[PDB]
Amino acid sequence: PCVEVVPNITYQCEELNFYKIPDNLPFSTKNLDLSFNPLRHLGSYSFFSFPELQVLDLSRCEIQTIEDGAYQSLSHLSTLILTGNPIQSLALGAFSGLSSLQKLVAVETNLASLENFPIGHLKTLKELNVAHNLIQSFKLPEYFSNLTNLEHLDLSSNKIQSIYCTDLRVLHQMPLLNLSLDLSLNPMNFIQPGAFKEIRLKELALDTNQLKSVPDGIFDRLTSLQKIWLHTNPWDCSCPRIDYLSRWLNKNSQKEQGSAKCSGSGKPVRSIICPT
Ligand SMILES: *[C@@H]1O[C@H](CO)[C@@H](O[C@@H]2O[C@H](CO)[C@@H](O[C@@H]3O[C@H](CO)[C@@H](O)[C@H](O)[C@@H]3O)[C@H](O)[C@H]2NC(C)=O)[C@H](O)[C@H]1NC(C)=O
Ligand SMILES: *[C@@H]1O[C@H](CO)[C@@H](O)[C@H](O)[C@H]1NC(C)=O
Repeated sequence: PCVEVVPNITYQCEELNFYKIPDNLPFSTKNLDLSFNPLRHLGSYSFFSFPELQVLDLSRCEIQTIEDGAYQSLSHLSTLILTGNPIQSLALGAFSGLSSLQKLVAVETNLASLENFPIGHLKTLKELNVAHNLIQSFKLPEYFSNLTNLEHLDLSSNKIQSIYCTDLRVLHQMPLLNLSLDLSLNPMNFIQPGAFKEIRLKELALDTNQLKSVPDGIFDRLTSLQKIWLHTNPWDCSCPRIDYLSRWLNKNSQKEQGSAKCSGSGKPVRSIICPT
């Protein structure tokens, strides 16, 4: 049926027209690629014959629902990819048993909020990619206080329009060493003052949004910052509004990735010098 890539270790089962998890596979399998298969639903213990799973790819499997305890057995799974599944229902315990999950990829899974996302138990989670979804709020649920290992959070291409100070409230009780935050390609046109106060970010992606200006000293408390994207935004370079950001981008050209340009001229924000 599938295609053995690594004996008793890795197999390729995509494009085979499967509706159920294959059984004619070594119970030692570590990596399984079940992508592009009409699984439709995932009941409890859907992966029982795979106690040795570390990587599971379920991308585009027409999955509509994941019941409670779907991966209950997979206790050694570190990477789970669910990209492209039209999830119309996610059980409270859908991710029960995943006590070693480090990477959860849920791009394009009709995710509308992070509140009803049963991941508050995956304390080992390091990377959460929920890009290309319907998330409208950047309000990080309280359960994010237990994900003390998260270093990558990709919320790009969603429906976030603002960034309030309360949004990152949770990130003050952990801590979180090197957290790379992507919020690019969002209908974002507003950021609230000090929204990143007492916050420690290594990378910040805010490019290709709807930003015309940002609060003064918005990036004051941020010495852990190594990279930042702000390019492709309708920056208003009228002074003294663009004063703070022009000075900052110029005095931090190394960090900045790409180039934030003025709207109506194309001039780099870092080049603008506001008169006192
Ligand atoms: C892939 O997994 C298979 C099992 O599904 C491995 O083959 C099996 O290897 C064991 C050895 O650990 C064999 O069991 C017994 O081994 C002793 C050696 O002391 C021997 O005296 C017995 O006669 C018996 O062979 C078992 O028969 C064998 N089964 C198969 C599939 O033929 C295999 O080693 C794994 N692939 C690798 C990493 O080589
Ligand atoms: C935090 O996450 C842990 C994971 O073991 C869970 O038991 C707990 O309910 C969550 N909230 C609390 C009480 O800290």
